[PDB]
Amino acid sequence: YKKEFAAYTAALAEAESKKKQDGYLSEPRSQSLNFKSEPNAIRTIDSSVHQYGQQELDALVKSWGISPTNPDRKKSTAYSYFNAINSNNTYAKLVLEKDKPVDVTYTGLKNSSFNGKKISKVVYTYTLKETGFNDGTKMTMFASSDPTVTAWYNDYFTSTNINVKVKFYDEEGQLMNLTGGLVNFSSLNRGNGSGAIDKDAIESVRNFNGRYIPISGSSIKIHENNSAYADSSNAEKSLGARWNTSEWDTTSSPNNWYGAIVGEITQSEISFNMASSKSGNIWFAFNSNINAIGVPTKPVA
Ligand SMILES: [Mg+2]
Repeated sequence: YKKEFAAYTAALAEAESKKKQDGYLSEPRSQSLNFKSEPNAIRTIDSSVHQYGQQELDALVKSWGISPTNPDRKKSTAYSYFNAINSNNTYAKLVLEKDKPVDVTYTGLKNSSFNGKKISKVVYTYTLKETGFNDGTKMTMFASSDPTVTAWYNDYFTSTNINVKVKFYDEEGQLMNLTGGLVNFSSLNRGNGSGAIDKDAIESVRNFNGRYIPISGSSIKIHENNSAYADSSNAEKSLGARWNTSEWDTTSSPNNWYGAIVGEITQSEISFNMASSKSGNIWFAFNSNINAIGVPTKPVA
């Protein structure tokens, strides 16, 4: 009733008091966005886009030199990583062409809402912008059955930069403005690379068209062109990390804020770039499951 609004006001007061403590939002906020888990969404991609078979894509990537037979350990390691993600056939398997957008549309959302209004549909647009691999023209990614799990992409241990647009729609098919809703940019690993290639792999979010809220104590810092990443290893204590990757980078760790930053939405069309260097495989989840401590849910009406 108002029991809630009182608890909301109390938690917000505590959040301002504990601003500077590890894991708290540096600026207190509440959460109006509920976009947490959608395991039974319907995924649709336009017939113009080729959704690859497992063997088909395997042969194609091998044809580019990313093969288990390649004498260059970088390329055979690139393959090994690629094979692991290509083995999950619940993903839609895509080859992105540079500057050619691809929409992945999720419908029949069951669990999601913004400020009491049901979210029925979310559309992701993926556009490869740059890659260090071969002639810079193509790269593989994998679109999840669940829009909150979202995507894996590759860089074949070079680098990749993919723009993502996100648009959410209500029951009436209208574009929703989720301004003020909070999104989780999580698991932004640095230093978790292949020791055979380069441990200093870097996962980042670039060109975010919202406003980041730094999490106090987090390894993830903001940089020019609204780009969030760590400045040194958050993977190994022996290279300065507070925790080894396995101690913080899970959905269940109380330390998982250590590799995270919060994004506050400011536009109906959300935009950011997923970017990696020397990572092989990158899991990029986009959801409202913020890792920060003491963020109350904003009550409705
Ligand atoms: Mg990660």
